[PDB]
Amino acid sequence: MNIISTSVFVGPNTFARTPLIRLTVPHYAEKLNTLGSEVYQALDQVVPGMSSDPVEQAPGMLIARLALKLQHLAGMEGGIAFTSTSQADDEAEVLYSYETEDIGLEAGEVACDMLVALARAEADVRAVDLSHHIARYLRYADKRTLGPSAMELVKAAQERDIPWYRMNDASLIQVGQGKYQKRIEAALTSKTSHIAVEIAADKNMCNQLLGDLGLPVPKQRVVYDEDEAVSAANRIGYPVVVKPLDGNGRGVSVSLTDEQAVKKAYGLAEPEGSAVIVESMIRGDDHRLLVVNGELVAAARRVPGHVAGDGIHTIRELIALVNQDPRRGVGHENVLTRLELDEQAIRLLQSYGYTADSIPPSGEEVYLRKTANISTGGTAVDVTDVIHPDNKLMAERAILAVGLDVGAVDFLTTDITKSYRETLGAICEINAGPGLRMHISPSEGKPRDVGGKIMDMLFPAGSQCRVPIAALTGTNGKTTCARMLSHILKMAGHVVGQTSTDAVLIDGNVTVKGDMTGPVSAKMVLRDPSVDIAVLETARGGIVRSGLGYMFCDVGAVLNVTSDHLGLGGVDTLDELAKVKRVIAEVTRDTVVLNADNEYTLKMAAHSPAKHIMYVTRNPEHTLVREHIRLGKRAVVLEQGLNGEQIVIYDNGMQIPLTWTHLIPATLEGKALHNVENAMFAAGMAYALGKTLDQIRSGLRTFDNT
Amino acid sequence: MNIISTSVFVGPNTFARTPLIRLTIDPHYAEKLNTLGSEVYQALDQVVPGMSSDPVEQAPGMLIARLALKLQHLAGMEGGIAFTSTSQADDEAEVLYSYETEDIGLEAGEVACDMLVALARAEADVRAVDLSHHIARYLRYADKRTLGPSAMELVKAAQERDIPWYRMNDASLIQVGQGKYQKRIEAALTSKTSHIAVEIAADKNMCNQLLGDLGLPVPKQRVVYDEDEAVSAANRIGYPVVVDGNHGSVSLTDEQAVKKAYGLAEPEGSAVIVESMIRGDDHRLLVVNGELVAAARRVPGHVAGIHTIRELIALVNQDPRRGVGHENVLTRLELDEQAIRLLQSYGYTADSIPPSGEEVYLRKTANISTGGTAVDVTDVIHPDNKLMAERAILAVGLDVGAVDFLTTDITKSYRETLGAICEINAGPGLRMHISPSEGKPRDVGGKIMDMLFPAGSQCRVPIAALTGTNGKTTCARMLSHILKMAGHVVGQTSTDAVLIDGNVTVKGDMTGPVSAKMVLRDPSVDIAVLETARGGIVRSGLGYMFCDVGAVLNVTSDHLGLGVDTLDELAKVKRVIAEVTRDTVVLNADNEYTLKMAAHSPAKHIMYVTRNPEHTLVREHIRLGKRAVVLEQGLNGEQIVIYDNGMQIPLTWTHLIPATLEGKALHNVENAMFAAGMAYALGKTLDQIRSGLRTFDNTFFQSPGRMNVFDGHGFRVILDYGHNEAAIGAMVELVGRLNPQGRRLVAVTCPGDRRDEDVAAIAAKVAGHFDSYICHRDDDLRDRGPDEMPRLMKQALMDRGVKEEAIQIVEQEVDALSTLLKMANRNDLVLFFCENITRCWKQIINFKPA
Repeated sequence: MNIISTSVFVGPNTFARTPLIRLTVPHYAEKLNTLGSEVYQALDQVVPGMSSDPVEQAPGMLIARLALKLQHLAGMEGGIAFTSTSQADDEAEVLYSYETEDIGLEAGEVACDMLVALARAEADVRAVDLSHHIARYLRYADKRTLGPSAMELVKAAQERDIPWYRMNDASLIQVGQGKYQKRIEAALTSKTSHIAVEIAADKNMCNQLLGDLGLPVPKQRVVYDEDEAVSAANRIGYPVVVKPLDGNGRGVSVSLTDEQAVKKAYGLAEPEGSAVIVESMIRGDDHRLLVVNGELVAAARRVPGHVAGDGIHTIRELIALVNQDPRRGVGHENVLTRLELDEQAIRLLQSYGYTADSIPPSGEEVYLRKTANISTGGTAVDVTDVIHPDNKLMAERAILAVGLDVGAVDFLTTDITKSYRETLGAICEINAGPGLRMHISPSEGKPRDVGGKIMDMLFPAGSQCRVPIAALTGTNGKTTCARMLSHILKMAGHVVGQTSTDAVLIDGNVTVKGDMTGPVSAKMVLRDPSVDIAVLETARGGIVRSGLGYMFCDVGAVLNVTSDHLGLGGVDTLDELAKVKRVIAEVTRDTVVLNADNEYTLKMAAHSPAKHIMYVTRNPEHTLVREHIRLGKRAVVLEQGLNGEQIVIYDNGMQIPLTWTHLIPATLEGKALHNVENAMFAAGMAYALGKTLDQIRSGLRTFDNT
Repeated sequence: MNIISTSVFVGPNTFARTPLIRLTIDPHYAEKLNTLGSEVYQALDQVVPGMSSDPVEQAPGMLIARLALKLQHLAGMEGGIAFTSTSQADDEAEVLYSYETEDIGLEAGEVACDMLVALARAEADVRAVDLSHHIARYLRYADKRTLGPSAMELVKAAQERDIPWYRMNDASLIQVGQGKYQKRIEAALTSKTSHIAVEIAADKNMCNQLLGDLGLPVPKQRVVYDEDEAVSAANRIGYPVVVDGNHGSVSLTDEQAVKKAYGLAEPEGSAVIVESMIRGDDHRLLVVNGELVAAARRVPGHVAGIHTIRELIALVNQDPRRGVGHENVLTRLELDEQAIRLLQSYGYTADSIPPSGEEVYLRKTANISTGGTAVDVTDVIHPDNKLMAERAILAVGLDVGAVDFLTTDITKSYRETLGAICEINAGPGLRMHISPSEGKPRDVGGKIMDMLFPAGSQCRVPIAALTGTNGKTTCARMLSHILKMAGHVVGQTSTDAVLIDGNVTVKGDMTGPVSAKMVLRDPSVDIAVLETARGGIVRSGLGYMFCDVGAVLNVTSDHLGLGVDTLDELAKVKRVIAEVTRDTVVLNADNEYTLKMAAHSPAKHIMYVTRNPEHTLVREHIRLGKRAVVLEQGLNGEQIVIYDNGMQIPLTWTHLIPATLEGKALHNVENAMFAAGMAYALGKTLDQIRSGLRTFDNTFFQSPGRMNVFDGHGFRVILDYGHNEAAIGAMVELVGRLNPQGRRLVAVTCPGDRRDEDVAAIAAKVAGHFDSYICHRDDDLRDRGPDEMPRLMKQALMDRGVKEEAIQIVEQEVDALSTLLKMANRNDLVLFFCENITRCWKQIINFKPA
């Protein structure tokens, strides 16, 4: 199972983005014949997801499915696996879904390596070292997949059908298209101010700002000119904390309840750094309060790794019980780490008057860690529903004060259920771009759709202008139809992005020259911050090599089928091209516009999922068109009559006469059937796109193809 | 001069401008100047030349004030006050002068004193003396404390547009509006500027890619990882190429020169790239609002066919653009080796430029001081380049930013003249577009402030209202309540508290303007009420420059003085509010001293408030159409009636206002009338005023946020500030209403130290209301003995019928509280007064009972 050649479909070519692999094997027949039952059973151990089909053993399906499952293992959305017979005997092309190119490609190569290796098994009956391939693949994928704050935002975007694109890799994503584009970088949005981020970083400034708004901020903290610290301790109120200002030899004296403890603490703190500082002791658990749109959307308590007593089991036993938790480990699927009886745990138990062999009573929580982390063993606990309203308001107020779109309050308290007014809780810091990891799928309690909240902030349903309208013309070598349409739209007041297959244009200007294949040309336009609407002429070769550069179009048209022109290969007559161009019809959502005077084009109507089928014909009595018209369906018809030789639009069973053919300068008083078609399609599309007849008439009149 | 005691005013007292300096070699107290006379100011006539305007201005108070003022002028301050006033000491006067910032104004004072001392040293040392040494010290200080140029320009724009601003930090981060409307600037960045756009601008490689894909003229470039490949990328780019925050390898057509570059160009470490090189001048294209507002060419130091080079360099250095650098900003260059190498490249000799119209670069980077200059090109830039810049900035997503762009000729389109974008500047310098050396200046500061606060909705400020009375905070609370019902978020001070909306956020001794700051910069507030205190007015003045609406309710009652201490003096102290009220000033017309304030206020409207009397002056004002609030009798007893434009507007019957108990009712009528008056002045509707007054809660049924009542431990604990006797009374009433039926009413009193014998008043409020009493006035503050104060309290209580048996003395605040908390049982009520509120709250919360 070697690889000869690959291509990647960025967009639809069939239905959805997918790589193609041309593979060769030759113990080819032996490979299949010798599988028996033993191979699927071997794969059932390493990749159990494919246990569902041990029957279609054709190697094409095995490879496609294995590559697909590798991606699923790495967290890909359930996709599709296919096989197709190649040009040579005992040769195959395989296709499977992908998310990221590098990963899809690797999954293919690894699926091959995994299968090739079995050929060296000889007279075996067991899987040998298959997990090594798996590990390698995941190590690679995990460095390339999107980080969880961003992944959850994207998932929300997918649920809400907001398009998104990675830019600058990492966690930075463009969301929305054209002039409506917003950006997200993990938990920050493009709305978030630079100043608010600076402030969140500057803990001292942050404390001052929040303190002045009456927020529970442990600002405090100053022994001015190393004056008597005791006086401060007495003014603050015991218990107190005496620490050096400079957090480098930073021994810290805590829980001081006597002047003598303070005097000692001062002398100890004195030599470290430029200053010594004194603040009240604040204890409790570490909470994160997440605010997204001047509204708290989630809150969670960070709990250091611990055990809870029952009066039955020793701490050793309780830890053993905790580590039965399958979520604990350092494997790919392990979110939490194991709870370990290390030195810190022992120091803490001594501090509590316990040992490893002690048995805590029912309901006592014993922290085995000095601070919460996930990597040290620890948990996130949802407390969103039980936040005292004062604390909710506090959080909202604090984030507002800083000026973040999205941020979280690092808030310490003994009980979040009680107001901060009554419990000396405190804001420790403000987190700009906070992790969403602990609020979505927290360790205990219900999750919160925080990703949703952010995307809803960016693109509220009101004027949810997530996208410019995309149209595509299935041309037959002429950019004229596309130019007529973009021209109408420009005159109509749109900034239109369009592709010409050898160029990308914005408004009237050309920005990009080169082989403007589907993928690149669409992206050039869709990401352009000035664009209202896109016209996107697509190269036949683009569809063949990489597929469409976009996932679907609102309006799309097929004008013709063939000519004596550059081939793509395969049939290159009325066939092949029909299927190449059909793909546009297949992804048109609102209105698909078909040349009804062309049999191969007309048939495409059977496959399009478009809400409306508009027929274009030069025959006022085309049988089929008149029927569709009678029923209220759309058509563009060239007609003679008492109003002259005119193009009339039909919709809802009514004639909507548009203009004279002699008033369109691309014709020579209508003896230019190719431009008549171009105009009828451009007009059809413009109508579907909701332009007025005056705008369409004006556009076609004011059209100058030079 | 030995300076004894000073304070600085930030707001109104005597014009809101000045620090106040009380100063005094004792043997030369009068004699220094009497000996010297005025013709010694001859030095000062040169260093601080405005002083030359009066050769006989010998009063030393005026001399010091003027010198301190001029020192700030030298440091860049505009004009202001230089004023002298007679001191408390014989033959002494206090020194007052305008200031820009506190630290600098204070130094100007001290430095002025030292400079005048140096007018004579030893037997005599009057002329040709180092007064500039003191000047240098002063300016160096100022130069490190004042604003940077990005901020100075933006502030000036704010001044022109009457947009208030505040420093948020010690650098260039400035708040540029008031609460609710407030925006921020950090030099040339705004609070609007997105964090991601800044990150992208910084990421020069992403920036290049991002702009390139939009068809913008960027160079083709490739990244060198460390020095990998020695020479590589240039072979995919072309021979004309070049190779991390660097501020200190060109024309690498030689592959060996690129090998060097890969392994050489790391003064800032491994952040090295290979890019297509273009040549031309450095232009900065400044975009503010998706619109280019300014553009300028940075000009390398250069030679402009008559003179030799020696002559030309001299001609340039002798150009009266500058005396010295820094002080006059500008500098010019001397010839150096690099300059010579440059002139060689044009075919010139070390000493000669025979042609006219052939300019020679002498410098490479157009450095500020060791380089060259900047010229306006805003009016000549080809439209395509203008559009390019606007598109580039928008593409990155900065609201405000600049394009670092090269071209041979800025007047021709980039399409034809193959220039290119080098860098996108987030937080670009503004100064090179302002007062450029050649060409018109551009008001870019304006453009930014206009962007933030367009005139169409130029909500620069919340409305500021101020009451100057001591009426138990009630008037202010009534007004804030009206406004809240009307839909405002109100910010108000209570002198020992700050409230936002209905809630106490800050409780503590508020140092006058500090409370104003807390409110004015509060992000939620739409209108401010700001109750003030006589203490603030005398100590640091008001917290703000003017108010829209303001009121004086009374002058004096049964309390201690401050500074005449009758009706006079206080009138001058409070009048200052009237003096700065712009729209409507509300005066109690039943008090002569408040009434007279009408003569000083610049307010557009004067509203008069009276009780029942058909007052003669007010009735005239009514018929003449001025505003008034008059309590009147009527069919149902008594009513409040508003007058405006001669129209009678009955507002409400007083028995409908719930805050009417005992005689408090009479005081609350005054409170209500003023609150209604102010609400009217502020443009509230009558429905809103009536609704507010008839819904106002003066009983604290619902705690106003931090009213510090703690219901845990199985008993109620009320904590308040032991100072304001009215506040004390209020808590007693509250206790009276709660009337806990389980156990006992236990109270503990700690009136402040510097309070004469006011302790009597407190005893009057609490005596007979509690089952047991503790006193703890030792709060550690003044010398009133360790127990003088509790002894007075104990007696004052016994004098009102408290059994001596029921009085415990616990000197210390901490023990007094512990005592009570131990003493307490389930369903007791404990009322504790204190100085240290924070500490007491902590003690309460941590108490463990048995």
